Amino acid sequence: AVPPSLRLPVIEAAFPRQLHPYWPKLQETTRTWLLEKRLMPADKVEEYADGLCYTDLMAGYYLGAPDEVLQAIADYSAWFHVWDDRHDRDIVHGRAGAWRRLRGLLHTALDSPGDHLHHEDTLVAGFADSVRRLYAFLPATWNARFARHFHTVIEAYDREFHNRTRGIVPGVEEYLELRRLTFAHWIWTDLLEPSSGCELPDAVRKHPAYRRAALLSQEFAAWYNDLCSLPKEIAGDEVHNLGISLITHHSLTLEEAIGEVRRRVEECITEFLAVERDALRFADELADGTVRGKELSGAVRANVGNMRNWFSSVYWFHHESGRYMVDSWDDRSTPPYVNN
Ligand SMILES: NCCC(O)(P(=O)(O)O)P(=O)(O)O
Ligand SMILES: [Mg+2]
Ligand SMILES: [Mg+2]
Ligand SMILES: [Mg+2]
Repeated sequence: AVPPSLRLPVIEAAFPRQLHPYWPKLQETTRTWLLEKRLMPADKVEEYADGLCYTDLMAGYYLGAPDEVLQAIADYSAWFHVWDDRHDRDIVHGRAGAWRRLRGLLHTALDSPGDHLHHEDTLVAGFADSVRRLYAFLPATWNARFARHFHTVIEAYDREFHNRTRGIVPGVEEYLELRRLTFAHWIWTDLLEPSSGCELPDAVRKHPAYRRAALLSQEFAAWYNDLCSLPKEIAGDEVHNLGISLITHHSLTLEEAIGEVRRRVEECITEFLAVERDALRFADELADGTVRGKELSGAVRANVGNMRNWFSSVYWFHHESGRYMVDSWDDRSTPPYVNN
C-alpha cells in the first residue's frame, strides 16, 4: 500500500480507481511512438517506458474517451514528461540557447503543427504529431483555446528556466500562480472535452461550479505531485515545489513543510466534494428537455466524473511510477530515464 506520510484515506475509501478498457493497447502504442519518434533511446524505452506509467495515468483519468482520442492524449502526456526532462537537462547543463530555440519552435509548432511533423528536432516533431491529432477532434475554436493555454505553459517553463539559472525560489503565492501553468491545469481541463465528444460553450465551462471543480482537481494533482516528488526535486536542485517555497520564505523545517503541503492536499479533496455537488446540480439543470441540453448535460457529467477520476489516477501513479524512485538510482540528481 502507500506509506503513511503520503497516504490519503479519503482517496482510498471514496475515490475508487477506474481504468479505460483500451489501456493494454494504449501502453504498447505509446511505447512504440516514443521509439519511432526518437523521443527516448531504444534501450531506455525497453527498460523504463512501461515502468514510467504515463499511459496508466491517462487511462485512469479520461474515462469514456474514444480510443483514438485517448491515444493522442497519452502520446501528448508522454511527450510532456520527456519535455520536462529536456528542460531540466538544459538547465543543469547551462544550454540557454538550445532552450530558447526549442521554446520558439514549440510556440510556432503549436500554431502550425502540420508544418512541423518532420522537423529535425525530434522533440518538436513529436509535439507536432500529437498536437495535429488533438486538433482533428473538435472545431477550430477548441484548437485555438488549447493553443492559447499552451503558449502560456511554454512561457511558464521559460520563467522556471530563469528562476533555476538564477537560483531564485518563488514566493508561495507566486509559486501557486506559476504552478497552474507549469502543471498545465488548463490543458488537462481542455482535454476533458474531446474525451466526452463535445466542445463546451464558454457559458457552460465558465460556470463557477464547473470552473471551481476543474481548478481543485488540478490543484490536488499538482500539489500531490509536489508532496511525492519533493525527494527527487531536492536531489536534482529543482526549486519549483510548494514545500521548497515554504522552507525558503516561511522558515519551515522540512517536516513542517511536508505537513503543510499534505494538509493543503487533503483540503483540496474535501473542497472538491463540496463543489462537485454544485457542478452535478448544474449538469442536471442543463438537461432542459432539448436534444442539445441533453448532450451538454451528459458532457458536463462525464467531465466532472473525470475531474474526480484524476484524484485517484494521480494518487496511484505516484506510487507506481518509476519516475519518483530516487532511492534506487546510482546518482540521485540524474534519473536513469533522462538523456544526460
Ligand atoms: N507534470 C510534469 C512533471 C512533474 O510533475 P515531475 O515531478 O518532474 O514528475 P513537475 O513537478 O516538473 O511538473
Ligand atoms: Mg519535473
Ligand atoms: Mg517541471
Ligand atoms: Mg514535481
